[PDB]
Amino acid sequence: AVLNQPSSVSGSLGQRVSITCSGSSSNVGNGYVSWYQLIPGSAPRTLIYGDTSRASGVPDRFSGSRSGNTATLTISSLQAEDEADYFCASAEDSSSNAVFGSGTTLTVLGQPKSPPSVTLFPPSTEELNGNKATLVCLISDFYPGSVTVVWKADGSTITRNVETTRASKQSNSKYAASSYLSLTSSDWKSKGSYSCEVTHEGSTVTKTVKPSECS
Amino acid sequence: QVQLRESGPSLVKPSQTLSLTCTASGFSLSDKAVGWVRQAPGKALEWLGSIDTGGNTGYNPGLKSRLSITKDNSKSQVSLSVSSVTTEDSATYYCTSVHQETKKYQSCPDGYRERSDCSNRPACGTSDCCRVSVFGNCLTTLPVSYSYTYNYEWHVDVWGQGLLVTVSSASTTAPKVYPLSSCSTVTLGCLVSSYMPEPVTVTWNSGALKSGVHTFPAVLQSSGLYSLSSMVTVPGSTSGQTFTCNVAHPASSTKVDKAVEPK
Ligand SMILES: [K+]
Repeated sequence: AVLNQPSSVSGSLGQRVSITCSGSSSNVGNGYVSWYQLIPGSAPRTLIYGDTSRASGVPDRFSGSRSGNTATLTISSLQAEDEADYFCASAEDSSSNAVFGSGTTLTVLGQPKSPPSVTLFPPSTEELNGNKATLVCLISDFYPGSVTVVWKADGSTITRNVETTRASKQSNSKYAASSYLSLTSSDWKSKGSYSCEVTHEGSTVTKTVKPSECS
Repeated sequence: QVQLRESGPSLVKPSQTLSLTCTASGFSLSDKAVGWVRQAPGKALEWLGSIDTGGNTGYNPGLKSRLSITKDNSKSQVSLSVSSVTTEDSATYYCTSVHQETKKYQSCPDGYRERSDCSNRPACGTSDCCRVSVFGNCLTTLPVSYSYTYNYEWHVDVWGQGLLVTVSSASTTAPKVYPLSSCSTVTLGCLVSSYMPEPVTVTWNSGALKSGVHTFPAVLQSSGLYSLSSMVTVPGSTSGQTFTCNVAHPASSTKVDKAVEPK
């Protein structure tokens, strides 16, 4: 089984936020639900066990409850550092068999919007000596955490040999991504300019490099 | 608390067996089990299985046929094996210390009454639960046995730090490291190109330069190899200085300190 959680939940700072976890009599209805907090780059952290008991080090603003086949994790006063994924869990049919919830992403509202900074690096001489050319488009300090990237050369859109990462949270709570255009040294030299156009919340920031004018 | 440390290959080929080990050190009379949980990128946490002091194992029913969990007391180690892996088995694998308890209950179902609560004997032979009449007294006929119910308790008490395992046909490959320079503030970078498996480490100036450094998560290219970049912004005042990007890729025994210069 998989426990039913809402995919997402949002709240503003200081608010009360709740995340439900609905299952069957054979899992949640068994009366020993646990909850885990997952933040990227960290191991999971146990928050609640046995429906209602807080694990060690867990702030009082976290509490759990259960009503029949639905458990609830409540944060009574939402804080910035509560942004995370939350998973419920329960034993099923056996104490050594655990089923998890589908997980809930909790967004804390009110983070200021921020446009991306973009740096576009041309291929290095050393790489070109190897007959390869990678153009590196580095995108940082944006929020919310989604961009779309378009590559161009002499006004034509490029799709082949482009790979773009997902957006990942930086230490300052804004987001970063990068996009790579992998060309041969010959292809690199064969265009007048290449551009990385990064669109974010309707606004586009463009950087350009010109082979004939690059060192 | 119990100390958990995962070990094993970070890279395995499809159809091979993934073998991991955990050393679990702590109170020798601990009644926690040691279990394995994984999370594949973009997916939920997933239970694999556990083993306890008594040697009792339990598994995710859906995965059981592919899993084997054993222990070796002499090495303080619990082992996990996942057979015939595919890329679906790429995940962070966590060793965990697990609470596991079972509580069993017996009750008499509705319309019946525990025989000891009846008055006259023999209330309904020697059966567990006598039938209750409309008037609300015990009847001798058609008694039932107890309904038995079990309440299962599971939770993770301690999480290991996890081990990322990638299942790929790509072989271990050392990166090529290239200096990046643009065409009052200068921005320098290093490209760590085409390596396998993760991770690599990048510092600047042998660790001395930390401020203004941004190292980006890796991209996976169609070749099946990773690339990542790091960049640093420094005051144009310091342009006369020498800058280096220190790259290490332990998997391929690669260690490079790359000089990076404005063009
Ligand atoms: K023990």
